[PDB]
Amino acid sequence: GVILYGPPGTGKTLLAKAVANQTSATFLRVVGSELIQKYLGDGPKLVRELFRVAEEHAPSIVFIDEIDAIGTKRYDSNSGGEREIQRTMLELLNQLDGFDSRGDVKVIMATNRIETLDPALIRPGRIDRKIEFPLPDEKTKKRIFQIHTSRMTLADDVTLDDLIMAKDDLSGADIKAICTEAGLMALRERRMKVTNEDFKKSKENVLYKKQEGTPEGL
Amino acid sequence: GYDLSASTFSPDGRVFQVEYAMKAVENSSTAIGIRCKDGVVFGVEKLVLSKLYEEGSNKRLFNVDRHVGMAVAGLLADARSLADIAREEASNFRSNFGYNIPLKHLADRVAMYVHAYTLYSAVRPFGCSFMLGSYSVNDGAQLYMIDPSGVSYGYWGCAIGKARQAAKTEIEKLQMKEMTCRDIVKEVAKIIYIVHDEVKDKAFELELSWVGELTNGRHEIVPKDIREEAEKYAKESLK
Amino acid sequence: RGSSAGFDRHITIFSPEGRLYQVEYAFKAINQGGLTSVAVRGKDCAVIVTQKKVPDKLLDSSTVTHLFKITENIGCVMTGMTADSRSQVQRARYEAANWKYKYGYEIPVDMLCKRIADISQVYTQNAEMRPLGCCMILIGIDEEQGPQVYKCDPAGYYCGFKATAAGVKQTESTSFLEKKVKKKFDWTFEQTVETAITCLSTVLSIDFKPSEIEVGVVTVENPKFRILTEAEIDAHLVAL
Amino acid sequence: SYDRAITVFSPDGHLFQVEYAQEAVKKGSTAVGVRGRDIVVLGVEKKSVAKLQDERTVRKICALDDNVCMAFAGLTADARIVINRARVECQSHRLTVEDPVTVEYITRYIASLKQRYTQSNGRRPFGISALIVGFDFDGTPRLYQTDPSGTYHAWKANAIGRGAKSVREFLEKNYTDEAIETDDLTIKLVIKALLEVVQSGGKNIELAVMRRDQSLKILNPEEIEKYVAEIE
Amino acid sequence: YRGVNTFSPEGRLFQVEYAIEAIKLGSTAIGIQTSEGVCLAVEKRITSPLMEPSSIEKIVEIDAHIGCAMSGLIADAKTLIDKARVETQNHWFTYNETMTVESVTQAVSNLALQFGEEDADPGAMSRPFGVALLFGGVDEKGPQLFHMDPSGTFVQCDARAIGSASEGAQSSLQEVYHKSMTLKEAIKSSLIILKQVMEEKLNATNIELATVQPGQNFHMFTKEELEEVIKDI
Amino acid sequence: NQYDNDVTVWSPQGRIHQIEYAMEAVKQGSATVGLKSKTHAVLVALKRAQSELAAHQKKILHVDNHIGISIAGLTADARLLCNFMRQECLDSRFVFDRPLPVSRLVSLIGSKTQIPTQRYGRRPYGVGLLIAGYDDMGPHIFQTCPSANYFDCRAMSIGARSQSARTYLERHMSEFMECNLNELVKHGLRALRETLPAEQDLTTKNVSIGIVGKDLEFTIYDDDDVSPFLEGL
Amino acid sequence: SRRYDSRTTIFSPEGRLYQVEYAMEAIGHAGTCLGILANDGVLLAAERRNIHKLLDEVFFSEKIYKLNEDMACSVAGITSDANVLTNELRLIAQRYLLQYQEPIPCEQLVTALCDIKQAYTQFGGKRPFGVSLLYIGWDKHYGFQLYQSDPSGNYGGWKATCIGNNSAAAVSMLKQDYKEGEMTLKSALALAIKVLNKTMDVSKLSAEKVEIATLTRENGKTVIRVLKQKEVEQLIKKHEEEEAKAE
Amino acid sequence: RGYSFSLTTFSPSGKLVQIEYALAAVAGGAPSVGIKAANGVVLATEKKQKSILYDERSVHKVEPITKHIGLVYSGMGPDYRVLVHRARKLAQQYYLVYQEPIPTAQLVQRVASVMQEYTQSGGVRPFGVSLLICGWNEGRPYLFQSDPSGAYFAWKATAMGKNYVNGKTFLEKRYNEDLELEDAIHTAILTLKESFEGQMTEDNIEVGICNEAGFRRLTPTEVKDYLAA
Ligand SMILES: Nc1ncnc2c1ncn2[C@@H]1O[C@H](COP(=O)(O)OP(=O)(O)OP(=O)(O)O)[C@@H](O)[C@H]1O
Ligand SMILES: [Mg+2]
Repeated sequence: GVILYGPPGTGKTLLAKAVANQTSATFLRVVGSELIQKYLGDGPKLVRELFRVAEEHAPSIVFIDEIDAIGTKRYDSNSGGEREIQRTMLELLNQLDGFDSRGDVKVIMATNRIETLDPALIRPGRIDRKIEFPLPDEKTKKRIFQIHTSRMTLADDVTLDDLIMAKDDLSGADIKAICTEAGLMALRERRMKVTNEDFKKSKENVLYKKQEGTPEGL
Repeated sequence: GYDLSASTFSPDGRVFQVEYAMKAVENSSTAIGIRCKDGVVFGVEKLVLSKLYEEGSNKRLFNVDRHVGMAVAGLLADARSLADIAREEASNFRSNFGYNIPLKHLADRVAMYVHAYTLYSAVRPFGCSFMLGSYSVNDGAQLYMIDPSGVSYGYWGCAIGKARQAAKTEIEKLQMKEMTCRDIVKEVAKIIYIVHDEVKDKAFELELSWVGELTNGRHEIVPKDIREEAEKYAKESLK
Repeated sequence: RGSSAGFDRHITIFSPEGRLYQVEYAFKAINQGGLTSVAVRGKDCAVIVTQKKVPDKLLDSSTVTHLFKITENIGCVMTGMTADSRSQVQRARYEAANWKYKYGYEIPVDMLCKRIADISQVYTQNAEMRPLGCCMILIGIDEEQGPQVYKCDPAGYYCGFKATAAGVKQTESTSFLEKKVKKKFDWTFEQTVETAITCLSTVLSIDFKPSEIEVGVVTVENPKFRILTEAEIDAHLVAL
Repeated sequence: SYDRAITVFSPDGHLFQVEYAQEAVKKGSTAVGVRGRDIVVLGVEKKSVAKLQDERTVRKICALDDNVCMAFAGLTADARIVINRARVECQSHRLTVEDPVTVEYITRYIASLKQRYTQSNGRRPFGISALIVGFDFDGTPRLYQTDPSGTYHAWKANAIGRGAKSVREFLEKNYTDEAIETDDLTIKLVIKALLEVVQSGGKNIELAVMRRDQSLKILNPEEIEKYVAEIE
Repeated sequence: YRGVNTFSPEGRLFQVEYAIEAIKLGSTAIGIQTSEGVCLAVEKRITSPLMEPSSIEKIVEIDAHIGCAMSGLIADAKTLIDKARVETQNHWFTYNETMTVESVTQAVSNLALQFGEEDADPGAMSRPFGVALLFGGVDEKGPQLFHMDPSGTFVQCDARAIGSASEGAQSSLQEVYHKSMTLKEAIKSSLIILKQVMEEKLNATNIELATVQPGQNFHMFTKEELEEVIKDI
Repeated sequence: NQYDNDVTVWSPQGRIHQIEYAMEAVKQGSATVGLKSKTHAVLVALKRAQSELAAHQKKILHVDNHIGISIAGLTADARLLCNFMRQECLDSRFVFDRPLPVSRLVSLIGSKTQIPTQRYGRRPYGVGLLIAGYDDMGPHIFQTCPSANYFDCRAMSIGARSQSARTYLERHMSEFMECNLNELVKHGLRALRETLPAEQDLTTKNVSIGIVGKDLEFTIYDDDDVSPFLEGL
Repeated sequence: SRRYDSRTTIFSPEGRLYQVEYAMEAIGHAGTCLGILANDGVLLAAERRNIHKLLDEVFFSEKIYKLNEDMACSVAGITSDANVLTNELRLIAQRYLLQYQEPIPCEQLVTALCDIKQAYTQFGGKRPFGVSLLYIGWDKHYGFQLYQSDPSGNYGGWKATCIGNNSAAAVSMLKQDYKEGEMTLKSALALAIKVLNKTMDVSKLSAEKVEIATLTRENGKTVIRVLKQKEVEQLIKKHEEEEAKAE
Repeated sequence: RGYSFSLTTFSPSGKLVQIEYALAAVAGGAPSVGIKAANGVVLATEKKQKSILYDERSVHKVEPITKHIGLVYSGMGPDYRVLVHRARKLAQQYYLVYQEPIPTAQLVQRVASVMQEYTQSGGVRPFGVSLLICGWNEGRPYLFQSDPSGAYFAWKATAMGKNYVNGKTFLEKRYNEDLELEDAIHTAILTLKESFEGQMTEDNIEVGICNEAGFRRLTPTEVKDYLAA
């Protein structure tokens, strides 16, 4: 199996969807928050049935997005739904590698936060490959900007290089939001083309969502 | 988690840490003490954990003062610490006021010292019960007992340890208010043998002490000859 | 109503509603002893009466007592945990002696209750130690105020009183005394002892004999605190 | 007196409070220092001028004495406390030994202070790493680095703070006797290394230069821009 | 939770066990005792080429006749070394003699494990020291080698290896060491083992070697001497 | 699992787990035996070495001219207790110019060791002792526990696999009073031998003996000094 | 006891001081305080958070405190904690005057207080002072000055800054419309009114929710004044007119 | 020995919950009122005992501090006594140094600093009590409030305790700048009457005033007196 880990907004789900659409096998997607059921045993039953209808469908790919919800360090001293989440994780562990042969099923997992997962959950025999997704640096940024502005008429004054040059830890999701908001505000102003000032103001608005404390930690 | 410190009340108003301390006292071998007209007599069921121990080892009878005795049950280490405290209180009283400490006052001072250890989380309750006995012509025979909670009362015959209930039943038939120390010593030995469980515990040694007119008001170990007579009487009684 | 957040139930820190659960438990501990006491103020006397339970003949009944003499003219009765009450009695004696040494006259009953209340209040504010689970009632004759009866509790509340109870049947005794207090005077004679003994006898349904209660009184004519002997108690019991 | 053991060992033999203090150093702004033949240079990247802050009161390079200066990376308040403790010690050493402090001595003092806070009761480790540069009385240039753990070493050139791994990688390949041949060449090496991480360049970096006899000198914005222009 | 002075179910203090675990993170250090003298060797473990190897001091001199090799949390050992130096000079000042190696080890070991949280001191140590020390020197009894652990336990040893490669370094020392070994053989054997365990290639700049002999004082080999020995090794 | 993390926390069964664990530390220690006769008190201990090239850890220490101890447990705590005992013996000689009676020395130990077992943040002393001494009342053998309790014995053994030794001492207890010094020591060695794990024999490198008598100040025999006693067993 | 201890002076897994972070988040809600440095003076403008028909007017101000003959400060956060720090500031400044017989320079006074705050965040087991302060003053070394401090014990000099509610918008506006090196006390006052007008979304400037203090040098002596109601209203009216004329 | 760590700590959103709960205890306390007239101040409180047995005159809620300062509370009674003792101690310390009665503002500041210390010191909880302090200094009346957090405010009229929201809304409608002490006393009694749940008697409430003559607690004769109107 493969686990995709990286900071939030780098393209884990994007790559999973791309392989899903480009592959010839039954692709199944489940978000970890959907395995936190409200009745005892239903999380384990859901994982059991998810892997049950994955051998019934020939080659298959089971992509459990946001595993961090169900998988965790597994601290014994906890009470409440933590025990049920742990039992769901144990059932998933057994399905991934246990007494029975797994047939022909491939597992993909994505997690913004991999350090809090269970070593038993991401041990080699369970997940072999571990792919790191880094934040775009200098030219991947230009590529995403072009890709997301492809179907959008732009005026001949767009300094995309000026937009990307800043070392603002910008993410691909941030770039997509920038493009969408720039288009939206052009539409609001009634214009027929997006302007460099529109892009700059959209970028400033997007980066306004930072928060935190300045002196703290630095 | 209401029973993890002595500085927290339970929902119903109980200090479980103190209660557990008494529970430890309830696992020790029984020790009894009977007050009579002439004086006071103490007796202890000392189990022989190993045959390699010397006779008199881990003695559970102490002389806190030249006129005051002390019998203990429970954790021995805590008991010895309290005996040192009682000696300190008795010595300090004589230096300050110039005469032997009354037994009632000595019991009160030690009880308050014990009670001070059931109010804070920085210390734990003494896991031991003990009894103080003395005799003076002016005050007569006096016997007291103190528990982990720090409560002290006067008694005519007291028991502490494993077989507290059985010993109390036996003590009820003695009619100690009009008996002498010589006769009481035999009775104290008899009771200890009856309450003891030979099936459970392997063997025990009987430790005896007394204080009264016959000893001139000084607590001391019972003479070997008298102890031998008392042991023979108790064994003969157990037909 | 009973929400909890953190250690409000383990130490003396405010509950979400603004409660001190540990203080409340100290009140609940006062009823562990199983005893009840009553104090009633007369026209020119004060009387305190409490139960006396000797579980077996082996106990020396003489030492089993809940009435104490704080000073020559002040006496008290304690309820709740035995060890806690004795420690508070020692502190009251020390405080009264200190007052006499420092200011040159005997400590008024209200001031003694106030001093003990202040000491208790420290326990409920500081988290290092639990509150004493015991209650004190003080009786004495004031120079220009007649008889006095005061009561202080674990929290530090120390209001004065005309009639009072404490223990298992505090509620029933309080109602009984209030009814009597409402009628004419809650007794206005040295036979105020009869009112107290009747109040205690009524709630517990005991029909006391001479060796099941202890009485302590102070009178204007004889301000010294005294403990009535079993003979005198029997005389009052037969009269009623 | 609060006397709890803040710093204690953990399974596998780790001091999490020390490691957390290190991740606190890593969040700070980048700082670079190189030891030249007859000059020691300290550089630091400014997160943002803000156009409103008074730059005089936000200096991350401070002079411990006439012959020693340091730059830190981590909690600003913690650094100010450590800097003051070093300053009093430098004067105290002058008073007793009657000679100026050596860079190794003051580095040892600061490191011992940091180590003490990792083993004391009721105390938090210092969340800063310092680069101390200066000239010994013999005239040999010196450059030292201290970590929150209390360890210190002597470096030809090192970087601390955010993105320190890349700057250190750049310095390792680009440090040579030829590069430090001249004082101007040494300064350009620091500027180029900083430009590896910081974006704007020139307007986002502060530089301090210490020579053998001359005291600490802070390069003016015009001088920094000229060096940046020469670099490109 | 889990105060520093806590006992595990097997009777082993948690903090001491963790401190001993911290020793395995240190670089390897070897010490051999011979009738001719005592030699100490330690891998410097240079992290990056820009660091100056001369500033890594894992072998220090306590007195003219005592030397110490350190492994573990090197910052912790600074206080232990300072105590040893002060104790040695106090003994000379009082008795006008030189402390024995065992007495110096004993004084340092007593300092270790004197940590506490409640009713100890205004600023007492909160944790044990995470360093294992090898004391080498020559006393009235001749060459002496002592090993001290974080648990405050010290013992004389003919040859002892500590650090990340202690298991395997000790194995080699077992096969080679013998009582009649000379100082030259001891230095060669120590270097051979160090070269084997070290991940990096052994050279004159990334290791430290010192010796103490009945005649000469504590001596730390310079580069020229180090190059000579490794050439044969 | 919440009543075994502090020494001031009673458990529901009226037991303090922390004290129980400290008692478990001395069990992991190495074996040691102590017996007495009408004239002499003897201590024999089995020393063990961490490695083949490390000296065997010493187990018998001096306290005064008439008192000695054998330790089994945490050595650092043993040195702290031994230091306390030596000071108490010294103070008695300084003030009263008289040896401190053994029983009174043991009572002082119990008082000191009890305090940690009742205060928050403190721990019991993780060491057991076998005190052998001679006073005006004759030979004495005492046993101390991490719980501040002591027993006046006539023959006792503590440490790992010490039950086999205690079995021997009880079987032959009737002979110790009237045997000579050579016979008494052999009895101590035979018991220690029983503790040994089958395929192993007592050796001059792992056996240490301590003797105190009516006209014999406390002495410790180690190395070749033990050969006269071993010859004959 | 270890169980009940909060551990207010430890590091988080990502090397963060949570108690300091929370304390700063507490200041984020308090009344807005504004400081502007001009060529011939400094000023402090603070939102008078307490507003009730029954509150009486006592003292010369509610949030502006005088520290020396040539210094003053405003606070934002826990009022009780602020009173503790303002008293310490007065003591520190007088101790310096006693030692040197010269008024304490403004930068030194800020550093002395920030040292106290830093100690609270490092050792002691106590909660940090949940207060942030703005200082204005004059000294012979650097003339008019304006400083800011945070619970962490960190401070910095500013030409114009804000802390409290809607600080982000306030600083964003100040950054845009601040003419460094060419601002008089009169344009500074007008800028303060405009910033306060938008920052306090609730209602508008009533001349009762605003307290303004200005520091200037007259005849060689520092003068600290709190603007009266008549002049504060006059400023608001002028701001209203200018806003009207623009539209 | 005593815990050295603060029990009051910042919450994730920046609130001091322990101070929040101390105010909740004050809120559930007994109602209190204070009105600053043109020539004096008045403090009033409800003193509803639990039954006929309690002695109404045994313990007072309106306790003087000096010849010109008095205060009342709403919250826990035991905590009020501690602060009253500290307040009297501070007033005398001031007088010893300056040979002048402590001004009302100064006393409030010092008392407030004491309450603040219990929100930061180690092993203590906040005073679950709010104080109202009245004074007459420099020919002017003063009325102050001091909360558990240690913050103090100057009031022309205010109320605390149960249903203090309605009490303040009531006071706002009825207040007037030029009131007279007699009208202030009458309004103060009525404010309490708003939420009293029973018949108000001279034994069921307590009143005190402060003016040029000085602070003094009104006798039950006068309290009944005013009640009649
Ligand atoms: N390299 C990229 N190329 C194109 N689009 C990208 C890239 N990186 C991110 N995006 C955009 O990011 C948006 C957010 O979804 P994405 O799959 O990237 O999230 P993610 O990395 O899985 O994040 P999370 O960890 O929060 O689940 C996608 O719609 C995609 O448009
Ligand atoms: Mg995703």
